[PDB]
This record gives sequence, C-alpha cells and structure tokens, in this order.
Amino acid sequence: ERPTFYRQELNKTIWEVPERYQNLSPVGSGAYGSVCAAFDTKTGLRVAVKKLSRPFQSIIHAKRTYRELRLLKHMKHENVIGLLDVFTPARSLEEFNDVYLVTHLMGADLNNIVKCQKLTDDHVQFLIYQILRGLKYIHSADIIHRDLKPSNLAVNEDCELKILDFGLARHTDDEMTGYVATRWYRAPEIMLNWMHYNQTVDIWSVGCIMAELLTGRTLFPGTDHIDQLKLILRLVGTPGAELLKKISSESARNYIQSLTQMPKMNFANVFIGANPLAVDLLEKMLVLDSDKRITAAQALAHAYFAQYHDPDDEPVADPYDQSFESRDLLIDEWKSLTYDEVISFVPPPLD
Ligand SMILES: Nc1ncccc1OCc1cccc2ccccc12
Repeated sequence: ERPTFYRQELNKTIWEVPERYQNLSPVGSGAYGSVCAAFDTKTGLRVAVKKLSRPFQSIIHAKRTYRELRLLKHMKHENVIGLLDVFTPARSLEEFNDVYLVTHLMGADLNNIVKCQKLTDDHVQFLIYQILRGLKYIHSADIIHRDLKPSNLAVNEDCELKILDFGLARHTDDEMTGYVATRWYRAPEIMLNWMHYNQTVDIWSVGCIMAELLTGRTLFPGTDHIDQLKLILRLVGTPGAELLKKISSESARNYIQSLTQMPKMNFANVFIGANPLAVDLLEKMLVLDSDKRITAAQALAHAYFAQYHDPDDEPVADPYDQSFESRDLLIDEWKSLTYDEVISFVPPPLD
C-alpha cells in the first residue's frame, strides 16, 4: 500500500516524503546535492534522503537519473552504499517528476579520519582491505567507480567503510582545474585522456588513498594537470616504449616524449618507516601501465592483508546489464524506464 506523504520547504525546495521519515534537516553543505538527514521510524535508522534536482529536464539528465537508480538498486555489499528506499509522491507516470533516494547516514568520510585522527598500520590494512573488497564486488559487475577519493568513502566509529557516490554526474572541466582534490586521485590515463580507460583506474585511486593514510599527506597534490603528471612520473618513472605504443592520443604521447626520462624511485625511501608489505603493494598499485596493475581480487590475496583476508567472504556481484548505456531514447522513455525501477523497488530484508 502507498504511504501518506507530508510536504515541507527545506532550503528553497518543497520536500514531499512518507511520514516514516521524520526530522529532516539539510546535510553536507549542498555538496552531495539536495540531501537531508532524517530519522526513519519504521527501521530506527538514521538515513540520508536525496531528492534529485530536475531529474528529467534533458535526455542527458533523464538517462543519468536512470543510471543512478539502476546502479544503487544493484549494489548489495557491506562495503558499498545500499539503497534503503526510493520513492515518489506521484500516483502515476503522468504526474511522475521527482525521485528521492534513501541510504544510511554517513556522518564521517575518510578525509575526516585522515585529517583528524592518527592511523596505525593495522587501521590502514583494514581501511584499504575494505575498499578493495567492495571494489572486487563492483568490478565483478563490470562497474567502474571512476571517482574514488577519501570524500566518497564513509567510515563509522568502528572504522567500518562504505564506497559511496559513484560520482555519477561527471565533472566539469572547471571542477577539475588547478589545486583540487577532485583530480589528485585520478589515474593518469583518464586525467590526460591517453586511451580508452577501464576498471584499473580505481586501483590507482586506491594507491593514492593508501599512501595518504600511511603518510597523512596527499600523494600527488598537483597545482594542475601538468604539474600533477610531473609528480606522478617523478615517483613512478617516465613511460617506456611499451606504454607509449598503448597511448592512442597522438598528442598526449608526443607531450610525454618531451619530458626528460626518469627512473621509478625507491618507495622504501619515499614511504620511510612504512611496513615493507605496504610498500610492495603500493609498487603494484601505482604502475603507470594499467594493464600491469594489481587488480582488486589479486590485491585481497596480498600478504599485507593476511589479518583480514577471507576468500570465502569476498563476494562478487550478480550480473549487471548496462546495455542501456549505448541506447538512444527520448526523455519520456528514460523517464518511464526510471518510473518502473521506482515501482519495482523492494526494500532490504529486515534484521
Ligand atoms: N549517506 C550519506 N550520509 C550523509 C551524507 C551524505 C550521504 O550520502 C549522500 C548520497 C550520495 C549518493 C547517493 C545517495 C542516495 C541516497 C542518500 C544519500 C546519497
């Protein structure tokens, strides 16, 4: 049965949500979208409720709305955002116009724990173990996060971790310009558009994250794209002929060859005092040639995580059809597709 909704103005927009959800107040800072924290009286959980802004204004927006909902409906893993609820005040497709998504209230992200608290090597094991576990699941559904950084990683007081915010509304050229965390964790091949990328790009982001937990400092805080490439190549060495061949972007390949050849540095001298096993993993994550990176599944078996590795408890995802991605539909067609996904939503099992 359809619940009763109540209406309230919450920062310039009218939120219409089911009565179960009480005590809504704006959260983040406008940084996650229109997000409210709330109390869910049916489950006793503190939740974040996102109302999607103008979800069907264009074909791009309609498809994006469909994308996000699809993705969040699929994800059922301890180390990944799960969809608690999705709803609309609309009793029909004709009145359908707003989508609302509900997940667990985050509270703290990984910047908060790196900036404000001090991390033992065993915290870094556990934190990275969990990112890689959720990544194994995601990548097994041929999903690519593309935007892993500390700020879309939720951590609770027990240092338990979720991957959130698949970053779905891709970034503006301007958001990616200058001295910004939005670019510091990106694999070189996407930052500079060297080749058709793939899921190996997230492993690079993991390396950057792991180095910063170990050191307390950003691995490659470039003042811009080029300055950041320089930081990267200084640590990792300039590419060889093998990696150059793979760079499809003739222009990008011609630029790299302008640079003076540099050898890969000794990570034991970069990460002084670090656990040798941490250093060894880092060397295998932070590989310029992405074909040669350690995968999430290979990385879970790495000796650094022996404390936590259980191969009978590192699950894969059900198959994820994203054939819709290469599909050209009109606004109303995406919109109806979305509406059906709202209507078919089944809540997660109760404990
Ligand atoms: N979980 C959160 N807790 C506190 C603040 C932001 C959060 O995530 C914000 C967020 C990002 C992406 C999808 C979402 C879907 C529903 C609710 C929130 C969503």
